[PDB]
Amino acid sequence: MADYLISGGTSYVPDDGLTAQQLFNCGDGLTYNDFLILPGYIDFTADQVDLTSALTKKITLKTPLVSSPMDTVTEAGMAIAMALTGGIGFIHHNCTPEFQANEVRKVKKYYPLASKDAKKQLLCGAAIGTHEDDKYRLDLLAQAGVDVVVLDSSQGNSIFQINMIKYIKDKYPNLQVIGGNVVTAAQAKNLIDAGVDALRVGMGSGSICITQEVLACGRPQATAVYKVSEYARRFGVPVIADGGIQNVGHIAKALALGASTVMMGSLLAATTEAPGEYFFSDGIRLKKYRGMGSLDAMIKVAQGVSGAVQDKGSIHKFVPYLIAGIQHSCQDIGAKSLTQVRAMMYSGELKFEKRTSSAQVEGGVHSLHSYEKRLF
Amino acid sequence: MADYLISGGTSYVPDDGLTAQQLFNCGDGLTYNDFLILPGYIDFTADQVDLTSALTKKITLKTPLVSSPMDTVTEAGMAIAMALTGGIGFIHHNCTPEFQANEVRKVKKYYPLASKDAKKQLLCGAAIGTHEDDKYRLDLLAQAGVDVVVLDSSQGNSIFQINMIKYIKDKYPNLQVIGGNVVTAAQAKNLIDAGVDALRVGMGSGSICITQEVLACGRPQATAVYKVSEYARRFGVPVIADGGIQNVGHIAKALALGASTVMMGSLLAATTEAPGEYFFSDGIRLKKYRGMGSLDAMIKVAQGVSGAVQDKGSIHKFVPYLIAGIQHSCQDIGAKSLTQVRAMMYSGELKFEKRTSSAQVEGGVHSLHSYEKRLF
Amino acid sequence: MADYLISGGTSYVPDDGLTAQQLFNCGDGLTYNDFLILPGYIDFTADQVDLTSALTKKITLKTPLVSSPMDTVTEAGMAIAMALTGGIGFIHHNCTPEFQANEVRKVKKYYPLASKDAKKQLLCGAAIGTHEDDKYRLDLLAQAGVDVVVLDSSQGNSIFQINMIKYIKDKYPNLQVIGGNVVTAAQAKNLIDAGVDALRVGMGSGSICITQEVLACGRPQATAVYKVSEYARRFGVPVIADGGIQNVGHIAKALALGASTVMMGSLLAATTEAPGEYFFSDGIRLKKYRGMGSLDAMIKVAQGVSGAVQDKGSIHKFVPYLIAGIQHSCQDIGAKSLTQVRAMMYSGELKFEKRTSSAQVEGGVHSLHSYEKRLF
Amino acid sequence: MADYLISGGTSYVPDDGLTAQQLFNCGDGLTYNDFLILPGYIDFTADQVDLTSALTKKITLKTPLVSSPMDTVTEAGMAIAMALTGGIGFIHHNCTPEFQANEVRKVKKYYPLASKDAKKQLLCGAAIGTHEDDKYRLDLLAQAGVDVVVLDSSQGNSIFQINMIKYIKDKYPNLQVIGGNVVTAAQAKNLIDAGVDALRVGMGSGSICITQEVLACGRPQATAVYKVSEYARRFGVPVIADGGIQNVGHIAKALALGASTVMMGSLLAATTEAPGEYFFSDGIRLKKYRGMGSLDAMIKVAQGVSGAVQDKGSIHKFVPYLIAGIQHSCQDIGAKSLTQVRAMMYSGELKFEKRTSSAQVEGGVHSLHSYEKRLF
Amino acid sequence: MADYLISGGTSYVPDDGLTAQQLFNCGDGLTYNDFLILPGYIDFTADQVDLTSALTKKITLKTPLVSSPMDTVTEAGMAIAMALTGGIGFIHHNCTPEFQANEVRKVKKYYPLASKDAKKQLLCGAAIGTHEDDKYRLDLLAQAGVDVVVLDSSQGNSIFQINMIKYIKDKYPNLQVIGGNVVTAAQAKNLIDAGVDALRVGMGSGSICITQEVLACGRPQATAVYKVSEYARRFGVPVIADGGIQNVGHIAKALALGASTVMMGSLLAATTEAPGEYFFSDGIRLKKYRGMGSLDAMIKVAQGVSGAVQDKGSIHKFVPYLIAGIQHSCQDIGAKSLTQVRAMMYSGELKFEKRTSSAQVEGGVHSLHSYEKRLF
Ligand SMILES: O=c1[nH]cnc2c1ncn2[C@@H]1O[C@H](COP(=O)(O)O)[C@@H](O)[C@H]1O
Ligand SMILES: O=c1[nH]cnc2c1ncn2[C@@H]1O[C@H](COP(=O)(O)O)[C@@H](O)[C@H]1O
Ligand SMILES: O=c1[nH]cnc2c1ncn2[C@@H]1O[C@H](COP(=O)(O)O)[C@@H](O)[C@H]1O
Ligand SMILES: O=c1[nH]cnc2c1ncn2[C@@H]1O[C@H](COP(=O)(O)O)[C@@H](O)[C@H]1O
Ligand SMILES: O=c1[nH]cnc2c1ncn2[C@@H]1O[C@H](COP(=O)(O)O)[C@@H](O)[C@H]1O
Repeated sequence: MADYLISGGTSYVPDDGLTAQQLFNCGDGLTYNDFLILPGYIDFTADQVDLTSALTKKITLKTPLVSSPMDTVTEAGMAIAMALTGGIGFIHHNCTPEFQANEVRKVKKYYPLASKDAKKQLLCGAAIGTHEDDKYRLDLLAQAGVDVVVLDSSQGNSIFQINMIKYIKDKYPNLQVIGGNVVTAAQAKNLIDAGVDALRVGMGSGSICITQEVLACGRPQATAVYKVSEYARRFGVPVIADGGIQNVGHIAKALALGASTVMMGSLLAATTEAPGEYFFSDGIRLKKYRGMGSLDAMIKVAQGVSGAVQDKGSIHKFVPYLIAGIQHSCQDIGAKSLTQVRAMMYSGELKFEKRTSSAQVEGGVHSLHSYEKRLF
Repeated sequence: MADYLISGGTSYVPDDGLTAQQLFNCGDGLTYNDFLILPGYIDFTADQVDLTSALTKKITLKTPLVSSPMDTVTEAGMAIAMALTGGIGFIHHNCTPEFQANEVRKVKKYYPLASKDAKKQLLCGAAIGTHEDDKYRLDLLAQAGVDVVVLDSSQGNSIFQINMIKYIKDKYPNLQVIGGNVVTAAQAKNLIDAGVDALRVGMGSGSICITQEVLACGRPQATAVYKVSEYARRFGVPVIADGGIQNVGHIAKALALGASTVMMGSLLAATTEAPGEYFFSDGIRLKKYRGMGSLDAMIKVAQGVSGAVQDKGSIHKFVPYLIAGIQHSCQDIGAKSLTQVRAMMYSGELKFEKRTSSAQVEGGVHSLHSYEKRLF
Repeated sequence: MADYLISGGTSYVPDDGLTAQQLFNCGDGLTYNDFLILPGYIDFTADQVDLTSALTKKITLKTPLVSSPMDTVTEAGMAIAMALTGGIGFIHHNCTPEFQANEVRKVKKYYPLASKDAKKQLLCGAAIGTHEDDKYRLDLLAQAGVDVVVLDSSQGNSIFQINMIKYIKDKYPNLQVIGGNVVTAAQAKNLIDAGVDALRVGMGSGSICITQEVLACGRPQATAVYKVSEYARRFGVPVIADGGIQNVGHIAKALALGASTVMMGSLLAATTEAPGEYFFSDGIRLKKYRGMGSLDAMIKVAQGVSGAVQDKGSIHKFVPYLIAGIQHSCQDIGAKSLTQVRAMMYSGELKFEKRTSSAQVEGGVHSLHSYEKRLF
Repeated sequence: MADYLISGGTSYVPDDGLTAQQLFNCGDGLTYNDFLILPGYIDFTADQVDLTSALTKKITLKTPLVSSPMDTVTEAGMAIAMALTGGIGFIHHNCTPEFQANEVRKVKKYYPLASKDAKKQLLCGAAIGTHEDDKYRLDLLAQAGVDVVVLDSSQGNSIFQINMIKYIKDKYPNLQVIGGNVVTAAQAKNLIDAGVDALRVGMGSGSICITQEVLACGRPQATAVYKVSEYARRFGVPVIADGGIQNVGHIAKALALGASTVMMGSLLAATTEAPGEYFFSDGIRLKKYRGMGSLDAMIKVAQGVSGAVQDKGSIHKFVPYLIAGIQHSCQDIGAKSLTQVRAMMYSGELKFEKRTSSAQVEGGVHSLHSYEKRLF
Repeated sequence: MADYLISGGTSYVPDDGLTAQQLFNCGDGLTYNDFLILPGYIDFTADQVDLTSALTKKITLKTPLVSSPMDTVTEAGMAIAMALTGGIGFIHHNCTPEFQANEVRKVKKYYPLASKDAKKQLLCGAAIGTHEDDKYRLDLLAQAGVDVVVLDSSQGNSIFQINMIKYIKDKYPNLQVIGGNVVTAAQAKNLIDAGVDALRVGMGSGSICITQEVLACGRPQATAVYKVSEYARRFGVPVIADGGIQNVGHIAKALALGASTVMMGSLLAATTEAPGEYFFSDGIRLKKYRGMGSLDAMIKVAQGVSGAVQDKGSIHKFVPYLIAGIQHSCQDIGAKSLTQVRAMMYSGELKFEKRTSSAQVEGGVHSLHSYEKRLF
C-alpha cells in the first residue's frame, strides 16, 4: 500500500546542507578549516568501522595513513613502524642511492593488521626524482625490492616526470608509481594518461612550505583534493592528500573529500621513530624538522623553512589514536567504511556546510583562561 | 476613505534588511557573531517584557535559561539555585546512579517566579546516557521524582537513543524527554518521530569542545538553532540551544532564532553554586571547568579540554542580570514577549543583517588604551 | 504551554510561491497574463466579500469599477448607469465644453449601493486636457457640479499638467483631481508632490493603443500598477489601473497588485448604454469603438486605431457579473475585502507565481474541437 | 540651507527600471520588440525637438533617416527625395558603373532643411563592393562628386574591405567611408583602426534576409546596435542601424540605443520615388521588393528573398510623419534632442524595461473584431 | 582521421579554475594575498625563462624590476646597481634640482644584461613633480641626459599632470614619460590620451602608506593592476605596479596580472646601495625608511609614516634571487617568457583561484614552534 508505493520505501530525509559538488564549484577556494561535515544516522558502534583504503591501483592498505618522504620524517625505522600499524612508509631521497637502498632492504628484511605483501614482508616505498641520474637509484631500489615509488617533485606535470613514468611502466612492469604533486585536473589528465597508479595531491599547503609566498603558485588543499579525486575516480586511480594536515579532523575531511590515503610529515615529525635527536629550547623538548626545499636540506631558491616541532611520543601509541579518531568521525558521519564515506559523498547523500572565520573561532577552544589539552 | 482603504490600515514600514529565511538559506554557515538583529518600534518599558518559555511540550519555565549537565556546572546546589530564579537545572551523570538520585532528591526536597510543579516542589532535570546499564539509572532517578530527562550524547541520531526514547515513552508515560545533540533537520525528524518532547541543538560549538577539530563534524551554532527550530515548530517541539553562548547578546540571538530555552555551561561555571573549589593562577581567582569528553573527566579519544574560567560571584546576582539583558534586548527588538519575538521572526517582520569581520571589530570595544568593563 | 509559546499561536503555513516584491523586482516586465495568484484559506462565503474601494483621497466607491473617458465608452447614459451599479463614470472631452457640461448636469440631475454624494445626487467625473483653453471647460464643468476631474493625457509627467493641478487645487479646493497617465515612480513623485488626489496607471497597454509601436514608450501594465501603487501608498493616494483589462481575471489581478479601482474602456464598449449605434459585419452585431488618439477621433501622429467590438448586452446585467467574479476571486484568494487583499499582498502573505507561455496555453481553453463559452 | 546642501540641488528621482548597460549585459540577445523605453519629464513641446544627427565624422544631417542601397529602394529619385526632406540616399551598385555614376550626377545636378554641402548641391551616397574591379567604379563615382561611400557587404570584417578602406583614405582623402556590416565590437575595432568614418550595424535582421536561416550567423538587432555604438563612441564614430525597422517605434528605439542614423529599405519600399512599377495581387496595389542576395537580383547561395510590399504613397508625405513620430517619442522620453537622448542613455538617466511575449501582445492591437489603422 | 579532425589537434585540457576576467569582475576587491595562480605544463628548465619586459613604449629592460623614487630607496648608487643587474633606477626629487641632476650624471657617467642605451651608457630615470617650478628641474635633468621621467604624485588624474605631459611631449620629443599614480581605467584614459608612455599603478597599498586611512581613497593593488593593464594594453602602453610588494610571489602575481615591470621601495630598502646609514634597535641591524608624504620627509597632512626595515645585504646578491624566483614561478605557471604569461592570462588559458583567510594561514608557515627562514 501507500507506505511503500509513493517513494519506494526510502524515507523523507529533509534536505539541509550542501553537497560536495555544490560546495567546491562556487569558484572560491576552500581549505580544511573552511568547512565541516554534517552528521547523519548511527546504527553501529565505532570499533566496527572498516578503514581499508587503496594506496595505488594494486596496493591495498589497512589504515589510510601513509608517511611523507622527508629527511626528518621517514627512514627505515618509520618505514617499519608505519607498516606495522597498517600504513606504509616512503623513504626520502636526500641521501646517496646506496644509503636509500640500505634503508629499503632494512625495512624489507624486518601487528594484527600489518600491511604485508605475498612474501609476508613489510610494504615499503621510496622517493626518487625525475632526473636522468635517478634511473640508477631506481635500479638500486628495485634490486632491494621496493613495492612502490613516488616521484617527488613540487610540480608533477612536467615532461621529465612523464618520461620517467613511461620508463618505469615498461622497464619495471610490476612496480607501482605515484605521481605528484598535482592540484588541478589537467595535471591529473597528463599523469594518468602516462600510466600512473596513484596521485599525490597538494602544492603550497605544507607547514614547512613557502611555495605560495615565493613562487606564487598552488591552490588550497581541500579544493585540490576534491578536484583531483573527482577526476581520478573516472579511471580508478587513488590519490594521496599531503600538506595541510594538522590534526585528526583534517585527516577525516581529506578522506571524506575523495582522498584514499593521507600523507603526514609534520604530524608524524618529532616522534620516537623519526630520524634525528632531541634538544631543548625555552624548556621545551622538540626535534628538528625541515622541508626538502629548505637551503639547510639542499643561485638556489628556497621552497622550505627549517623549523622544529614538539615531541609526540612513540608512534605505536599515536597511530591507533588517529585510527580511533577516524573511526569516531566515520561514526558521526554515519558510514561503516571509508568506501561508504566517499560513496555517500559522490552520491550527494553526505552533506557539507561552509564555515566563516568567527565560526572557526568557536570551533576550537574559547571562553577560557587557560586549558590543558590532552589528546591521548 | 483612502487612509484605510488602500493598505488596510497597516502603515508603510520601508523594507530594509534580511529576514531569517533570507539569511540562513544562503548556504553559508553563520554563528552568533556573524549577524545582528535590526531594531524596531517601542511602545513599552523593559520591565513588562514577559519571558515565559517552554522547556518541553508540557514543562513551562518563567525564564529561558537552563543550565548544562556537566560535572563542573550543575549539581543539586545549581539545580536549586537555577530553579529558584526561574530556570531549571540538569544534574550530570558523571557519578554513580545513587549519587545522582541523591542530588535529585536533594533539590526536590528543597523566588517570586520559582518554576515549581503541581506539588509545589522545585523542577529538576537529570542527564542519562543511552547505554543499557542506564535503564537502572533511569529507574533510580524516576523513583526520586525527576521531572525531565535529557539524553546526553554529542550525536543524537543513533538507534540507541531512539530505542531509549521509545523505552521511556511507554515505561514512564508522564516523564518528559529531551533528545540531542542535533544540528540538522533529518536528525530532528528521526527524534521527533520517536516521540521526543524537546530537542537540544548544538554540536561542535562549546567553549570546551574540540569535536570539530578532532572528529571534523558539526555545524555553526546559529544556523543549527535556526534549522532545527524551523523544523521542530512544525510539530510543536521546543529546542534548547547549547554551545557558543558567551554573553547576553548570544542568548538574545539564540532566543530570536527559534530556540525556546538557552543552555549555558561556561557562562554559569565558576559561580558560587557551581561544584568545586576556588584556586589562584597568576593572581586570578578562578574555578576549574572541564568538558565531559575530556580525559580528566572520563583507546579513548578526547572530545574536550580541561580548563578554568574566572569567578562570576553568586547566581542570584547573575541570573537577574541576564533577565534584564534579555528584557532590554527584546525592548530594542520591539516585542513584549519571546513568543512575539519568534512570531515576528517567522512572519518576516523581524529582520537581520550579516556582519563582516571588521564590523565585528567595531561591535566590541576598540580605540581605547585600556578599559574597565563592569557588566553588573 | 508549548503549543502557544513557540511561534505565538500562528500556525506553520509552509512557504511556497513568490511575494509581489520578489516577483516584480526581477527586472523583467510582466503583464496580467504573465502571472497568477496562489490561493489560500476560506472561512467565508462569496456573497459577504466587501468591495469598498477609494477612488480619490476623499471619494469612496462601493465597487472598484470606473469607466473610461472615451467618446465611444462614456457619456451621461454610462455615467448614470455606472454610478447606479456602484462605480463612477468619466465623461469624455471630445466635444464642446457646453456639451460636456450638459452631460455632467444630465447625470447630476438624475441602486442599493449607488455611489451618491451628500446631496443624494449621483457621482460623476469628467475629463479635461492640460491646455490653457481648458480652464474655461473646467469652470463650466465645476458650475455643473462635477465631483472629480481626470487630466487626460498619455504622458502625465509634464509641466503643463503640474501647473494645471496647482491651478485646480487653489481655485477649486473641494474638487478632486486624478493625474495620469503614469507608469514609473518618478512620475508619481512629480504628480503627488503637485497635490494630486489619485493616479491613473498605464501607458501603451490599451486594446486600441499603438503608443508602444509608434512612440516606443510605456511599460507592461502589471508591473506599472505595482510600481506606482507601492509608491503611492506611501502618501495615501489611490491609483487607477487602465489598459490591458480583457476579462474578470485581469480586474482581480489589478486589484490584487495595489490598484484601488480599475478603469475599463473596451470591456464596457458595445454595451447598451455606450454611445453610438449598432451595425453588422460578417453577420455579427457590433458597435464602433475607437481610441482618442486615432485620426478618426481627432502633421498629426496617430496613437490609436478605430475598430469595433461585439455586443455585451446591458450594463445592469454585466457589472453584477463583474462584481460576482471579483467576489469569487477574493474568496479563492482568501480575503473578505479588497483592503484585506492588498494588506495580504504588501505583508508578504499573499503569494504569486510566474507563468510561462505554454502554461498560458493551458490556462485558457484547449484540447477541444469547438466550445460555446457563456460567461453570464 | 538643507534644501540644497544635502544632495546638491538635484531632486530625489526614485530609481525604477534598468539602464542600457544593465539590460544588454545579461547575455540574452534582445531585438527591438523585446524592450521599451521608460518615460520621463516634459518641459517642452514636440515641435522644438532638434533632430540633428551625424552620418559620418564630418557629414551632418538634419534628420536621422538614411535610405538603403538596394535596387528596389534607392536610385536618383530617392536620392533626391530623401535629401530634400533632411536625410541622404545611397545609390545601389546592382548596375554598370556608368549607370551608377549617371544616377549620382543626376542627384548632384538637382526643402527648409535639405542637407546640402558647401557648394549648395544635394548630398548623395553610393554603394561599392570590395572587389578589385570596384576601384574603377569608385573612380567613376568620385569623378561624379559623391560625398560618401558605403562598402556594401553582409560581413564587414574582411581583409578585402580593410584594404579597400586603406585605399580610399589615401587616394581620396576628403571622401567619407562607411564600413559594414558589423554586429560585434571586434569587427568595429578592425574597421575603426583601418580609418573608417562611420559604421553600418546589422546582420541577419532584414525583412528580406535569410542569412540567419542559411548561414547561421548574425545577432539580434538591438543588442548589435548597442554593442557597436558603445564601442564606436570611444573614437567618435557614428553608426548606422539597418535591418529590423518596421515602424516609427523601432526607429526611436534604434536612435535611443546609440545609433546616430537609421537605414530603412522595406519601410521606404513601394513609395512613389522607389524604382519599379506597381501591379496588383489579390486586389492589393503593391510594388516588387527583393534583397540583394536573392537569386533574382544576382553555385550561388541565396541570402535574400524576392517579395513585395504594399504602397505607402509619396515620400514627402511619409518622411515628415517619421519626423513627427521621432519628435513625439523624444518628447515622451523627455529630451529635446537625439544627442540628449543618447547622453541620458549612457549616463544611466534614461531607463529601459524588458518585455515578455504576452506583453508584446498587449503592446499592439488586441481585444477587437477588426480595426482600420490609419497612421497618417 | 578522428584523432585530429574533431578538435583540431588541441588536447582536452579539463576546465578547472577561474580566468582573470572571471576573477576580477566579481565586484570584490582583491589584493595579492587573496588569490593564487594555478599551475600548468612544463617542457623547459627554469634557466631558459626569458624576462624581457618593456618599461615604456620604447625603453626595453632585461629584468622586470624597477626601483622606487624615494629618498631612502634610490640615489645614483641604486641607479647604477639596479641598472647593472638588468633593471632601472628612478632618482627621487626630495632635493635641490642641481643635486638630482648631479645624481643623474653620476649614474650616466658610469653586467651581462646591463640595460644600456645606444651610447652604451646606463639607463636612468628621475622623478619630477607637476608644479610650474619643476620645469626648470626637468630642463636641468634633460641636460644631464635622463632617459625617462616619472611624474611623482599620489593622484595622477589632475589637470596639472596632463599639462605637464603635454609640455614634455613637445618640448622634449625623445623623452619618455611615466604617469601616475592611477588605479582606475578612467584615469588611464585621461593620461594615455594626453600622450603618456607608461603608467604607474597603485594608490594606498604601500607599506609606508596611510592614504587609505587618512584620505579614504585608493583601491586594492591586484585589482588595480588588472584593471589598468587591461585598459592600457588596448593602446600598447605598459604599466608599472608599485605598492604591496612584500616578496617574490607578489612580483610574480603582479607580472601575471598584466604589469610589465614591478616597482619596489620597501623590498629594496635597507640594502647596501640604499642611501643612509645603519643603526641598531633591540639588537637588530636596520636602516631608516620613510615615505615621501611623511612629515619627516616634507597645515600639512601626512600621507606616510617614518619607519625602518631590516638589512638585506647587497643588491647584486638580492636581485638575482628575485630573477631566479620569477623564473621558477614562470616555470610552474608553464610559460617560457613574461609575454607568454600575459598572453596565457588574457587568452583565458592561465587560470586563478580565490583564497580565503584560513587558506592564507596555510599558505605561509604554520604548525611549528619556531623556524629559521633563509631565502638566499
Ligand atoms: O621543502 C618543501 N617545500 C615545499 N613542500 C614540501 C617540502 N617538503 C615537504 N613538502 C611537502 O609537504 C608535505 C608535508 O607537509 P606537512 O603538511 O607539514 O606534513 C610533504 O608530503 C610534501 O608534499
Ligand atoms: O566534553 C565535551 N565535548 C563536546 N561538547 C561538550 C562537552 N561537555 C559539554 N559539552 C557541550 O557544551 C555545552 C556547554 O558548552 P559552553 O558553550 O561552553 O557552555 C554543553 O551543554 C554540552 O552540550
Ligand atoms: O487613443 C488612444 N491612444 C492611447 N491610449 C488610449 C487611447 N484611448 C484610450 N486610451 C487609453 O486606453 C484605456 C482603455 O483601453 P482598454 O484597455 O482597451 O479598455 C483608456 O482608459 C485610456 O487610458
Ligand atoms: O539580400 C540581402 N541579404 C541579406 N541582407 C540584405 C539584403 N539586401 C539588403 N539587406 C540588408 O537589409 C537592409 C534593409 O532591410 P529592411 O530591414 O527590410 O529595411 C539593408 O540596409 C541591408 O543591410
Ligand atoms: O609617502 C608616501 N605616501 C603614500 N605612498 C608612497 C609614499 N612614498 C612612497 N609611496 C609609494 O609607495 C611605493 C613603495 O611602497 P612599498 O610597497 O612599501 O615598496 C612607491 O613606489 C610609491 O608609489
